Order: sequence, then C-alpha cells, then structure tokens
Amino acid sequence: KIRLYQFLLDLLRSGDMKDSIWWVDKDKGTFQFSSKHKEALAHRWGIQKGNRKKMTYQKMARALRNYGKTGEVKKVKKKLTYQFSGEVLGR
DNA sequence: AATAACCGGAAGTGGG
DNA sequence: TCCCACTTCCGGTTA
Ligand code: NA
Ligand code: NA
Ligand code: NA
Repeated sequence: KIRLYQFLLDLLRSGDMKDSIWWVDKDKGTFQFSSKHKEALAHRWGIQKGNRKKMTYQKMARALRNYGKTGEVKKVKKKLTYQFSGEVLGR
C-alpha cells in the first residue's frame, strides 16, 4: 500500500490535482495545500487506501504530523505548507 | 460568534 | 506477540 508522503509526492509530480496542492519551492521540497480545494485531495487519499470512512483533510493532516519526528514531512511555519526530506525527494 | 488553521493523546485497524 | 503505518475519535488552542 502506498505511503501518504509518496501519494503526495506523486501528485505533485503528475500535476493531476494542481488546484489542491502545489510546490512552493520544489528545490527545497516545500509544498502547500489549497484552503478551498484540499478536501477533494483528502477524499482521493482515502479512496486510494480503501479506508472504511471518508477521509478528511483533518485526518490526513493528523497522519502527516506523525512524520515530523522521523522526518519524511515536516510542517513549515506558513499556512498549509509542509516540506519533504531530501531522502524522500531523492528515492 | 463563525470560520479555519494548528495541535496531539489515545484507542482502533491493516498487514505483516 | 507486537510493530507498521496509519485511521479514527475527541478535544483543546490560536488567529
Ligand atoms: Na492505547
Ligand atoms: Na463528542
Ligand atoms: Na491566519
């Protein structure tokens, strides 16, 4: 099963949901969600996973917070903005 | 108030 | 047994 950080990186590479997520500085790996269109992206994550309940941005962000310690994705001090690690970006 | 971003402890689910 | 990688629940805080 695909991991959440990989799902997001794949979307950014494909450009399939450009109204919901975008790079801020791709060289640094920083990216940002749309305030008004993030829920559609969260719904897609839950359906891809086959989860029992509808996925929400809140639940997806709760999962994202767990990456802070291990480092794959860290929150940036800008609205709805996060940063992938160099390791995630290189693989 | 209404709206929304941000936080995380804890218990539940999946697939090893 | 017991960790993976989240998911779900419940709720609090800040702008
Ligand atoms: Na527990
Ligand atoms: Na409640
Ligand atoms: Na604000």
